[PDB]
Amino acid sequence: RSEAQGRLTGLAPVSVIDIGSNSVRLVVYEGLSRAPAVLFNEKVLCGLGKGLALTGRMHEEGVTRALMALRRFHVLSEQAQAQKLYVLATAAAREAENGPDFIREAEAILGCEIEVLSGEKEALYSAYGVISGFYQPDGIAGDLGGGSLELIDIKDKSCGEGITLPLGGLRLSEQSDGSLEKAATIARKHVKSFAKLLAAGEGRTFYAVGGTWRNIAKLHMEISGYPLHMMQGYELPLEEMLNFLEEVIVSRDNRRSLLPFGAIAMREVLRAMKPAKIAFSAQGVREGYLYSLLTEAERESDPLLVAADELAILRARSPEHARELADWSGRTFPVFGIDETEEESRYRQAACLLADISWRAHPDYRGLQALNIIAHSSFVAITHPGRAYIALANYYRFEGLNDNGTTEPLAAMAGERLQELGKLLGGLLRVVYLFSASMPGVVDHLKFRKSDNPDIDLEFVVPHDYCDFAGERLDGRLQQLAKLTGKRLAFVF
Amino acid sequence: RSEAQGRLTGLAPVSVIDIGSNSVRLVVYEGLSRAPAVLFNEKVLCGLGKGLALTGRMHEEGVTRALMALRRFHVLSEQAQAQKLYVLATAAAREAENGPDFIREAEAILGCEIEVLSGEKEALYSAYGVISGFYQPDGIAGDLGGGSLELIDIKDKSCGEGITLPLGGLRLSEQSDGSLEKAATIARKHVKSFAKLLAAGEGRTFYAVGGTWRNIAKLHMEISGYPLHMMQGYELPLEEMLNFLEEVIVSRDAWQAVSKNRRSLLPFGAIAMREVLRAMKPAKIAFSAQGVREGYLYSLLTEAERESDPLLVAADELAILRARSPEHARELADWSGRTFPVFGIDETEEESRYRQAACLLADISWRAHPDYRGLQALNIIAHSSFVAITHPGRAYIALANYYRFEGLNDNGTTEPLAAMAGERLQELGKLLGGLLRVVYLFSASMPGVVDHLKFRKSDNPDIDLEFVVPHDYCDFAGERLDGRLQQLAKLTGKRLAFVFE
Ligand SMILES: [Cl-]
Ligand SMILES: [Cl-]
Repeated sequence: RSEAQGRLTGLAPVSVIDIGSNSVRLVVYEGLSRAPAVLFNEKVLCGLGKGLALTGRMHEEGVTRALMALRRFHVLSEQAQAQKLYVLATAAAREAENGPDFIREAEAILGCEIEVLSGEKEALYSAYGVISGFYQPDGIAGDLGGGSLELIDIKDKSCGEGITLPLGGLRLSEQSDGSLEKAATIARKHVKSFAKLLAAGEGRTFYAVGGTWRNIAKLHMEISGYPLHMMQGYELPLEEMLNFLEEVIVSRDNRRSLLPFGAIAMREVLRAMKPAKIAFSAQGVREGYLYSLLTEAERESDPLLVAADELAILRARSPEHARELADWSGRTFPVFGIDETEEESRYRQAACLLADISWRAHPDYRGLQALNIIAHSSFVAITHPGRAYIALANYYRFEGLNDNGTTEPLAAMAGERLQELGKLLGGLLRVVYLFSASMPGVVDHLKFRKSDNPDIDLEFVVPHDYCDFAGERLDGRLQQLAKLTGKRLAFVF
Repeated sequence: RSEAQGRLTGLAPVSVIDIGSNSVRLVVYEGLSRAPAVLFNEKVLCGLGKGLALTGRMHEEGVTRALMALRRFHVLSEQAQAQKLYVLATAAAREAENGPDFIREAEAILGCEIEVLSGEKEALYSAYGVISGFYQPDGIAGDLGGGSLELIDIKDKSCGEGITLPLGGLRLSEQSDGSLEKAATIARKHVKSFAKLLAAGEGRTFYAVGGTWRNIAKLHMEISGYPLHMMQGYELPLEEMLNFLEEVIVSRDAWQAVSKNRRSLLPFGAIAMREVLRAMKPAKIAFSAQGVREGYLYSLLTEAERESDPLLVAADELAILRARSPEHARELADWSGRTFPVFGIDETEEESRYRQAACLLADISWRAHPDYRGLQALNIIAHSSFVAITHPGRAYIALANYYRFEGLNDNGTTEPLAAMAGERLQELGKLLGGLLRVVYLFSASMPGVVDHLKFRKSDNPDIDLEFVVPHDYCDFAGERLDGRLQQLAKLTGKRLAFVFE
């Protein structure tokens, strides 16, 4: 039914509809897997939660718009060829007198049962979304929605019991009657009740989830001119964050904005918690829900290495060679005395899996195209410095170990240690490509080792078979490596 | 076997080694097809023709280096899993005293015969290299090797008599004894005896092929600050080209790169080109990265493959490789052509080619983070090895697809490309981006919907065009579709409305 090679095989697309207190959203994924791409996305800001705190009903004008959006989401899901649909709804639908009627009507439109979450499940699925999107997280997640603020402790693949605070942006702005002062008093009082839970987050990371907070992050990126407009893993120290929140709070000198009330919610949490830093999550309840439906093996898999391998499958001349490299660089690094952290090893593996993705690009731009595709991919479980590292390693592999004006800013984001490790990988891959042509079967017969020679640090050993690959070019790229590493290299059969 | 979804299917890779006066090169292509990607690429400078003019023999040091290049290229062609090898050599390869032994050694190393091409076969294959890389070329093609110059008239897919002059850059530098005035005499004499063939090129295009002439183009781009460092389809008017060639000639007494390299062939290539251009007086010079070896493979294609449009073949291949639906990419190419006339656009055949390519390429960056989709589309299209497309046509495609993902506004990213493409192509790219933005909201980038959707005149005097939606698609109606159609209304200055039947 399709010529499409640009689509991962073995995956049937799946639609997830998320009915929230503010937005109603459709996303279609390639499949229910660890790292699928988004095949379609749509969001309508219905405001089902407007007035709910005051009236006990979802906003009727919002009910009308939400139902219209669902009719359209239904036909888009079909047109997008989704074979399964999951629908989630806000806990608000339970606290609304018109909730049951609304859900019934939504179910008739979508032909499908709707999972209406509890505050407990909202907190749980917020935590799963952080767990799924970060490598070894540690701190407290906060998901600010339209009506509620969920807080839950996180450590690696575990979470604590969630708490739910009535401090969502819609609720707080309505209850405060738009008074920033009153909004502060309400936030302060409710946060105060959980001083102990929060106090346990001091010096750890605050994981900030949800639309209003994501909007606070986007605005700070724009005003500070941050070069990578990438929510996932965007991180600020506590003091920079508290400082920017004060500015959001006092932005009188749309007056219908939730941003100040959201700013107050976060400030009151951060004052009770005192985390070292705030890390933003593009992933939330919806992604945490899907995480819970994966298999155990998929939950356990590394979403960065899964996405990097998928890109190799999709773009490399040889996916099999991409994996060879990852293992080979693994064995070689310790021979160059590099003692890498597990985070560093993860990133090197990713870099190797991504090393051949730009091969069809005009030769003058292969390095630059690699750098941009890598930097702009929707990876999770990678820090911004880690993105810089993987982009750099692959740029350096094409354009040499020299720094220039296009490497500078990535070098500044990576920091010195990751920049150096990147040069080393780029240097190592260049010597290897002269034997491999980016195809398998060759690289496992190449190796560095120690010398008995007092006047040689490492020896590069090639089979006598591969002597016709050898010459002036190898010796050039081998001398560049020796220069970089400060080690006397030697070639042998 | 392999998991590789990023290899075009049904293609055996093909290697071509070519042995020239100045270098030996290996290229591995994905396969023998109209627009295949380059799997592998390597060039070693050998200087085989150094001294050959005077001595009648190639240097031992050049022969030694070329043979080591070929031993390496042998194992690389196999490692790349190529299923066929072609080896082409210059006429001088055999005419050299020590050539027959070299050819024999090289054939042993490679396990394969070497086609030693006459100056006339090179002339013809250079023509086919130009024919294959340009849309309806019209002028004279010139290929400057180290030993000889070829000249051949090109008219669309047809071509004239191929001639050869002993005006290679290395040869001319040696026969002149390094004297630029003497070189001008040797070149004017040889070109003067083909004044009639060249006078026929007046007002047409000179297609410049070969290593040294390519380096003249790169230097001009480098010194001029030209933003798209893309050789194929790079084009200069006569008066600018002649000015630059004059600076190249007098370069010894900025610019410090070539002024210091006293062993450079560029001043002599600049002399040879000047004398051709004075005898010819073309409107413009267009450079070709394609030459003898591409024109040679082009001759082994089927007649259907040769007549197929390589820009469109490559755009479709990228849709096959990358798009959510290649079938839909093609629906878009069809649908938009039938919609333009409703908006009062009468497009030229070239403009239509490009629009089609833009549609086939619109979805190649769908996996990119949504903030970077437009920018990624723009960069992939700019950095891709398309042929039969001009630099303004490149800008069109990139802009069209940038607007599609990013909205119809201009910014510092679109200014350089808009400048290159010009106001007509820019506004056609905006129109296409605006139209693609609306239909996406019905299609979800998948097939079966868009052909049922049409624009037409409205009987309402307050609406100029209505977008007609069959009742089958009534539930696609929404808030998001309304905003996008109004962006198109503001763009086109026509009042638009949906009609959901
Ligand atoms: Cl879009
Ligand atoms: Cl939109």
